[PDB]
Amino acid sequence: STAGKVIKCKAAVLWEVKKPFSIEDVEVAPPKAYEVRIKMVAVGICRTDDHVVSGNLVTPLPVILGHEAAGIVESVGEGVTTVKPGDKVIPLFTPQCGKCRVCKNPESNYCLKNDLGNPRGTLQDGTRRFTCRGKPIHHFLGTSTFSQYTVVDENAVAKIDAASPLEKVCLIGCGFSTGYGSAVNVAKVTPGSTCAVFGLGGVGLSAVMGCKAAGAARIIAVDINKDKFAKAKELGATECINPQDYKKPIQEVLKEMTDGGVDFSFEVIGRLDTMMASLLCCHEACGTSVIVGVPPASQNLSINPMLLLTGRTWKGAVYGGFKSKEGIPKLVADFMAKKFSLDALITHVLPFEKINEGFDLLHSGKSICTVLTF
Amino acid sequence: STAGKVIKCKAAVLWEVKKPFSIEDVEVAPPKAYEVRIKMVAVGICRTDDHVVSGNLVTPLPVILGHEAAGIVESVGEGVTTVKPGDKVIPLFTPQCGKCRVCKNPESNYCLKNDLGNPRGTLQDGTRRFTCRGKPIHHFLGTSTFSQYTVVDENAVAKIDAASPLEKVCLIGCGFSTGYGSAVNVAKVTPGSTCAVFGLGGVGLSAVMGCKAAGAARIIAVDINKDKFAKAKELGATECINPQDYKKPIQEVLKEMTDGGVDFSFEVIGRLDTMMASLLCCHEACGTSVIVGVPPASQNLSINPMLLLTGRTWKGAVYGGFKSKEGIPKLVADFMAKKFSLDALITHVLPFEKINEGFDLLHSGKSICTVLTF
Ligand SMILES: [N]C(=O)C1=[C][N+]([C]2O[C]([C]OP(=O)([O-])OP([O])(=O)O[C][C]3O[C](N4[C]=NC5=C4N=[C]N=C5[N])[C]([O])[C]3[O])[C]([O])[C]2[O])=[C][C]=C1N1=[C]C(I)=[C][N]1
Ligand SMILES: NC(=O)c1ccc[n+]([C@@H]2O[C@H](COP(=O)([O-])OP(=O)(O)OC[C@H]3O[C@@H](n4cnc5c(N)ncnc54)[C@H](O)[C@@H]3O)[C@@H](O)[C@H]2O)c1
Ligand SMILES: [Cl-]
Ligand SMILES: [Zn+2]
Ligand SMILES: [Zn+2]
Ligand SMILES: [Zn+2]
Ligand SMILES: [Zn+2]
Repeated sequence: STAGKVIKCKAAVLWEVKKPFSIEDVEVAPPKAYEVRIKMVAVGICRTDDHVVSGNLVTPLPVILGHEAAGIVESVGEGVTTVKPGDKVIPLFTPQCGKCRVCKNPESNYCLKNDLGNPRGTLQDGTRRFTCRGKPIHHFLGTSTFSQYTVVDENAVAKIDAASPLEKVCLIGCGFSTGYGSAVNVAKVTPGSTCAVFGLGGVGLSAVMGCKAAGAARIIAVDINKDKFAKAKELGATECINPQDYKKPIQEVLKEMTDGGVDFSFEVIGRLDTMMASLLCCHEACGTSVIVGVPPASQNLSINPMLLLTGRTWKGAVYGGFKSKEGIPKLVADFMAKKFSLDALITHVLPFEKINEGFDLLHSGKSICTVLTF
Repeated sequence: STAGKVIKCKAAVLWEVKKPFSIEDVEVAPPKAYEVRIKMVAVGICRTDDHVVSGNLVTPLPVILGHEAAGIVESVGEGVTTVKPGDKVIPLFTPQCGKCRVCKNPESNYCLKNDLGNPRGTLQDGTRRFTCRGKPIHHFLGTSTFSQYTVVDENAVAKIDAASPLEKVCLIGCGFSTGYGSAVNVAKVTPGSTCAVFGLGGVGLSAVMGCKAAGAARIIAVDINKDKFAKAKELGATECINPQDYKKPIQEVLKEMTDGGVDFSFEVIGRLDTMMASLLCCHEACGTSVIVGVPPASQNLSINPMLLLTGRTWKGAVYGGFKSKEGIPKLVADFMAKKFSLDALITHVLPFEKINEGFDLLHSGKSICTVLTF
């Protein structure tokens, strides 16, 4: 079959920034001890993959991007015990090693084995498993899912329900868990509260769902693209506003609309201005502002400390606060039990080969979550 | 009786910024409905009072400062149901109107009837009560305690135990509650956690106490004034560090000795550089940084939101997060229950008239909490 042997498959390689994805033939090496080789079934296009392409997120190039996915274990390396071939799995962009200070803390999830802080672009052992034209290709967030087959560390993969529809549940790999957890875990939206969500893509809309689920009484959705309004309202938004319709700065508008400011603001775009407006629109005395969007590299915000002194809370989080390996499978169970649906988010489905077309949809703002099938 | 009549007394008025306080004769008009005229018995010198003197905190001048205090109800206005003459009381720089959005929210205390956000220098009805040489003198934070008599709104005054040593219990009026509550109420320091406290003035030392009461395992006290360490140690600090002894940045020094960073850091000074170090020294994935120090006017920080995205929580609070009308007396009760001691804080006791000498000791750093008696 393929276990123990090198696999030669297709992968979308980014050789340089601001350049189209090149579909190459790569050699995927067999998994070492404590690694799992996965056969991809469905991958979602997260903006963070785009952040690398536009040059806003730095990470070693050439590289195989992708981190929102679902697939089947092709083989496991010696030592692997949490999963076996044929198992349906979801690769996790933030591992859960279970040994570190962070992992052993019940309230934090940014595991110390991540590759976000200082991007080595390798697996946890400091080595790569891809080769294209003889040249070694870097991994992204230790998942590199834009490939027919990838190898990830064991603590970076979760075994999910065998009955899970992979083309739906892959969104739980990032988009959904990130947005839903931001509301539910990170901010911890109280019942009867008012929330404002800035940005309405797959992640932001999921944040709307999580606010709805938290029992928020009012959910104001903000986006400059009005086409997103139908979905937003459908998912729980009590009202949607377009900053371009006003002469006043977005935060004053919200302050006036909510008797002084929302209780929870969510920045789910990744811009300095929306991050500021987001902190500004929540009530000075009892507002919590949560940053979900990923900021452009080495950009700084100028903030007057007095904004926080009155009683505001500013915080950010990766993966919606979910301890990865432990939390994702549970969200899949919730999906199976029909606790929430992912159908409104998936607007486009294309074959992996059309990956570039997928990104064009994101750029045009015509798509929410686009899924690539292998 | 003096009730109904205008009281003529001595008060430390400030006419110009950065000039000595003038002990003059002012006229304290009688309390209007819902107001209380209090006879000051002991006022403490809080660093914020100094901020107005130095120009760091802007407020209308002329003004009678002072807010950390205790006294006896001289007389009450019409409709006053919470206090009666003779009742030992404590004025609150932040009131608890009890009927506003912030007051109805259990997790917040910045009552909308405060005079910090936008200083008017008046009592809640928009008018002044003091006069000096034919001119009206402004109030400060609605309290104005550097006067033998003062008039405060009912919701900005709390009655305490009719046996409380007002010469000590006055620290609960600001300094102690602010620091203590910041650890207990705002950070919500967890048992076995590791904390860092930048600034060992009366408020920092109080935070140390609160960090120990919460059951922190390590309390690293940071200060350039070496003479504070003995007190810090005495109050619970596991170790004291002086930034000047190092050739390396204090934040780095602190991360290196706490395996990545502390769990809860507190900035209890009011400088931007210290507020930055304080944010930087708490673990990037599970650290909560709390701002206690009132920063200088108009100055603001430059931060990379990536500092928050990984898991950090940044918040600030006034009055240690305590809802003034309810928390202050409760605190006194605990003091009355001998649960804590303010003796280690009060380092100098001066007669009201020696007020300028008080601020001199504060500027020299050879004092923690100086009390002025009447
Ligand atoms: N934290 C975490 O974890 C995360 C994050 N993230 C981020 O977030 C963001 C967003 O996402 P998305 O959803 O995917 O995207 P999109 O689709 O693109 O959306 C966007 C939106 O928004 C809007 N806008 C823009 N601009 C504007 C707006 N609104 C308003 N205003 C303005 N100006 C548009 O229209 C649309 O709708 C980003 O940043 C991302 O990145 C994600 C995820 C998660 N992670 C982490 C990771 I290292 C990976 N991932
Ligand atoms: N948030 C509030 O409710 C609230 C309440 C009371 C006071 N405050 C503010 O908290 C701050 C301090 O209060 P305080 O009464 O304890 O003041 P304080 O001046 O007596 O204490 C300042 C301490 O900081 C130390 N310090 C100064 N620069 C330092 C540095 N660069 N590095 C390390 N240590 C340094 C000084 O040696 C001193 O020990 C002030 O801004 C005060 O206005 C805020
Ligand atoms: Cl007047
Ligand atoms: Zn993502
Ligand atoms: Zn870990
Ligand atoms: Zn109020
Ligand atoms: Zn004070």
